Amino acid sequence: IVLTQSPASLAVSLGQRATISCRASESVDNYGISFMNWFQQTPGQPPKLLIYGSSNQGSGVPARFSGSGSGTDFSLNIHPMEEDDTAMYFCQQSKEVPYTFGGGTKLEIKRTVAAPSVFIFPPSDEQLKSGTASVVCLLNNFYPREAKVQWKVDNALQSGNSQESVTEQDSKDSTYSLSSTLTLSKADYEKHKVYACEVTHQGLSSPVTKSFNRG
Amino acid sequence: IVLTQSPASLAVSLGQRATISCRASESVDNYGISFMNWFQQTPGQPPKLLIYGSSNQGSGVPARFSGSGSGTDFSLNIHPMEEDDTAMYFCQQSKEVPYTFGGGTKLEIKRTVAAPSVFIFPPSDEQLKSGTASVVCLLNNFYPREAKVQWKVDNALQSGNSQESVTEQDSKDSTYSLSSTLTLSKADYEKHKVYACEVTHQGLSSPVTKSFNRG
Amino acid sequence: ASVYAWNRKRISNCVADYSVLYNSASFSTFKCYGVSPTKLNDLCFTNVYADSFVIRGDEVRQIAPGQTGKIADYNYKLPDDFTGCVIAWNSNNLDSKVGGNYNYLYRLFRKSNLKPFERDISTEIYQAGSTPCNGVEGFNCYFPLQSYGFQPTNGVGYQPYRVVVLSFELLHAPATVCGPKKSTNLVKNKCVNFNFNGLTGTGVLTESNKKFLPFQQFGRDIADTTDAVRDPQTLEILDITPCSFGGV
Amino acid sequence: ASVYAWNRKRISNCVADYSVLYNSASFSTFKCYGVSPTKLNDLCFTNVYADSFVIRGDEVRQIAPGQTGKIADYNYKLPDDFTGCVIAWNSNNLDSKVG
Amino acid sequence: VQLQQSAAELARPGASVKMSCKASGYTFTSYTMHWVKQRPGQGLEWIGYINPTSGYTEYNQNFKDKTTLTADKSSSTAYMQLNSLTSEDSAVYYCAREGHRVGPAYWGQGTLVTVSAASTKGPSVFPLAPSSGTAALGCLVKDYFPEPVTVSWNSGALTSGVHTFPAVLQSSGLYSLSSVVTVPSSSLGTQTYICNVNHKPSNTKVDKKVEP
Amino acid sequence: VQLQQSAAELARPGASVKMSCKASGYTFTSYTMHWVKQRPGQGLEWIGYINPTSGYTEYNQNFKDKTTLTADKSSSTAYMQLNSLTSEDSAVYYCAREGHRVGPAYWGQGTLVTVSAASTKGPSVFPLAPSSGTAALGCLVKDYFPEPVTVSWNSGALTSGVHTFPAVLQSSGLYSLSSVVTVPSSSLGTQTYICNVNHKPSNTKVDKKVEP
Ligand SMILES: *[C@@H]1O[C@H](CO)[C@@H](O)[C@H](O)[C@H]1NC(C)=O
Repeated sequence: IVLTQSPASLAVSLGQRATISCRASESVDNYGISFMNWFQQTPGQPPKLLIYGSSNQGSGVPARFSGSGSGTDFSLNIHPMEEDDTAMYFCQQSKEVPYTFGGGTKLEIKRTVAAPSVFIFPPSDEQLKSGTASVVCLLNNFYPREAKVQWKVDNALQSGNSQESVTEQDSKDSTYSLSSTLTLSKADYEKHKVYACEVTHQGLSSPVTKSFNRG
Repeated sequence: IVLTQSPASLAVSLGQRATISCRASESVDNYGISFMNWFQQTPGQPPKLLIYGSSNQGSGVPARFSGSGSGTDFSLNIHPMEEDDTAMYFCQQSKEVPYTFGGGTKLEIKRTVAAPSVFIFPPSDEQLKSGTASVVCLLNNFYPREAKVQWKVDNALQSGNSQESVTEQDSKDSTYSLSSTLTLSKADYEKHKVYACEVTHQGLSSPVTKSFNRG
Repeated sequence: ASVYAWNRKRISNCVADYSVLYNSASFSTFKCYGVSPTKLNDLCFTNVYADSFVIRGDEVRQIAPGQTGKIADYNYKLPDDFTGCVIAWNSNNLDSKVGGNYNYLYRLFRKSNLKPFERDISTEIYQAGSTPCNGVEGFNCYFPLQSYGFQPTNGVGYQPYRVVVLSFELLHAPATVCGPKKSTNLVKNKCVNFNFNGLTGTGVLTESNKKFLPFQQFGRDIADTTDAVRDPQTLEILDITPCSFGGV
Repeated sequence: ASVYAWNRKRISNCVADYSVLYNSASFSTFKCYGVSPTKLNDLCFTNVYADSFVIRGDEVRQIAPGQTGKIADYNYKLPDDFTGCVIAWNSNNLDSKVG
Repeated sequence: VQLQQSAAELARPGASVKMSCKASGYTFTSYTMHWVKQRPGQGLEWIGYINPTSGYTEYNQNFKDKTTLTADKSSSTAYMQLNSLTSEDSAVYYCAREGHRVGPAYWGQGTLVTVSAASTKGPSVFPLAPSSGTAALGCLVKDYFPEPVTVSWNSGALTSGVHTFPAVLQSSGLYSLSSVVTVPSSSLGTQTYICNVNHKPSNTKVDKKVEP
Repeated sequence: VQLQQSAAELARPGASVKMSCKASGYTFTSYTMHWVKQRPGQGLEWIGYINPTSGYTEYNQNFKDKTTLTADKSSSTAYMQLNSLTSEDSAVYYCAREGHRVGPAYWGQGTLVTVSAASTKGPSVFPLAPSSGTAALGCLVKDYFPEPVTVSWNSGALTSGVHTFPAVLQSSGLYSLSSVVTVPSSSLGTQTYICNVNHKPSNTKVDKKVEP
């Protein structure tokens, strides 16, 4: 049985309905009861049972979480959205021996769109002494998660040379932070004059370019 | 009949459900109908009938107020609670001749915890010529009401010598205010140097001391 | 009108076409006892009553023969025979207003269950307890009427339903209300399938020498067999003789 | 008690007043089989059993003779004849807690 | 349906007080009239009910002895007589009409009965001067009787940030309360502030100037 | 009901690892124990379950060959053995107890299995200097193994605006993370900024100055 988990990326503000919908290839219904189950995983924590069966709630589960559905279609709803609900929600089947979990829905709270603070870090001198160069493009306090970073080395797009690290949603700020590291050899780094970062985001009316010459 | 009214002090924000529960020592239902009734009293006004019978609504009662229950237990719910619902709610039985009213529930609109602004005032000189000395401690713009005021005269705790007065909830700020007046004779007041007021409140991680020297 | 003062209209001297009733899907319940709705067109009724009122939805089931409940016990009772129909449709939009609709009333208290098709509009203060009321509302003295309190948001059960109960009288007596069912020319000496004003049989219709009085409309011989009938158009008398049957 | 371990009490050697059934307003279903609800004050019974339990509302229908479902089939089954009365009322306010 | 009562009766301990409830908007002869007691900031206690048509009075067990109820259909007026007034009887008594199968249904304003051996007196005002941003100041009115007291600042020109705490009775049986206000520290030396106190029973109008 | 697992086992490719799950709070002889696999930041794949009382093991088709499940009722401990470890096997394995008709119902913490050919290496920390409103600076930790590295500013004296991005595994098989902070432009002249990095596997505690 293959479980398809519609929307797996859901951003809803506090106090609003949030629906995660799991559809099964085959009927999970057997012996009359339903065997579709919902798990919650807080970052840094093991998965915890929320809904055993289609509707029955697990131990110590608030009334906010409600599971419904039958046959091949089920849904999990959290109307009184709270700060403690930011987690990863999985749908799982117990009808057949090979237990299959859903893709997983990452539920996060929503806030107003903010523009990214774009910063550029040239590599340190001692790094050039080590024969390596890493140039950093930084996006501070930007929402939503969607963001495009482009490295321009003397007006040339680079591909397969950048690594992006994104922090989780802040507990209070609720705004993301992104870092992009461009790694090159020292000889190759010293061969081009200008290094620029292109940031594309929903909060900007146009892509933002921040550049610096070598030295 | 003794009517016990659970929670009698409820804090709920605008648009949030508020449930006030009334239980009876004996059965209130008779002749197939229910006789428990819910009254509302705004400050400075006579109580008015909201719910006659278990569920029937009184004259000019909005649909927000819903009464339910039977047997020995009844409940009153206000799902879309509005700012004009800050009042006192009573439950009253009509099954037996001595009509009994519940303890009464004070409904107040909830807000975020605010730190108390704590002030002190020595007695006036004119009052001193009158032979009386009252030291006043003020707690301005704090929530909730739970706050302990202790008087330290030369590091000696006083009891049974201070009166605490609490104002009603502000219409706009929705923050309580408290005054603690400690009254002393002129001879007893003038025999000590340092007078302090210690305040304990939820918005304070530690109790705050406001102290002053006589002179 | 409210269920306690249910409004009765006496339908008489009309051609009633019930097709519009069961054809329309607006009606929620169309329960007919003693008659089939699809056959309502063919029948002719001695007299028709239409009792209309407004009830709560969950109490619609109480409008039926042999049913108990507050509405049945104290407000509106249907006889166990009840050759008729009950048509109830939801009217939440019409009968619910902003705030509350308290015009409609129903009788909580009555000393005894009311007789079938009885109406009690008396608002005398009911005496639940031992102490006589003498007309004052007190601890055990209550006004017998209670408002439904219809609000725009309510459950299907609590939403108002308008109910019309059509009581038919089906008998050999002269019929006023009839279905359309056209008409046909009369034939005398031939075995036919006559349908005089609801009566149905098979026999020849000879001229009758029997002297009918002006109020008489149909004749029965010994053993109560319909052997004479007055047609409703010509106002003439016809003797019915079943056409020949015999062994072979 | 729970429906699976339904609690039974024997009523015998006592005079029974059924007014509490007629006077109470809570009772939602008052269905009697083989006897009439109003005439219980004029009947003499050799022995009475008053079983009691808590059920889900949608399952109240299954407490009746000749009925099928989870409760009837596995929890509490009534005989086909069943001269007796079933009285069920909502207890949401008492049997529901926070959580 | 409107009911009118007497207003603010005060009596020394041991006295008796008669309150009148005037009915309007209905027959007054077909509805029993109930009387209910409410201690200030407390619950409601039902005193007792009377039938206007037949003077059959039924009282609560606690209030059977010290209370009596009369009715006069001639003027459409109900009456309560409280006898042997003591300190615990000081409260806001309410008159209600019976309706909707509720004993007390339609209530009318409310009559305050104050049992106290004290006498009318004038307020004594003392300035709570600011301590030497936003600072605080105010006045303290003490040793006045009875309620109420009217407190304003600069003849109503200072209404923002003013908090008038409810009065509390002292051991002597008199009333005291502090009326405070917060003002920016920039105006401490510039703007003169005065609290106006009005006590009608003593006819005392005092303006007190508060200064640092 | 709580379950205790092993802690963060690292193995070379082709090796085998044995992992222990210690039951607590229940009989351990009445509930089948399940084992589940979870890659970091990925989905869940149920590996397989063992019955403690009767040693009946049932495995997922993908994990049938490389996984062995054993149980010990005497010590109430289940064991999972992974053989022929590859890079695809580095994940967070979970132990679960049967309950509420769900295969995995009560999960226990989580054990990190890391399969790699690399070795314990010390982090190299480089200052990301501010460029010549709010300015930005930081430190970059590159080429360390294994995770994690604790990074702070002035030994925790600065917490506001400190973003420690998660580490990313490079093609070389090592980890790197950038810890950045935004500071007032005025603070560049006087305020001293130092980044403190701690790597317990290499036992390195290194502090670098970051200046414009
Ligand atoms: C009845 O009405 C029809 C149609 O108008 C007419 O032809 C017929 O003559 C009427 N009946 C009598 C007895 O006149």
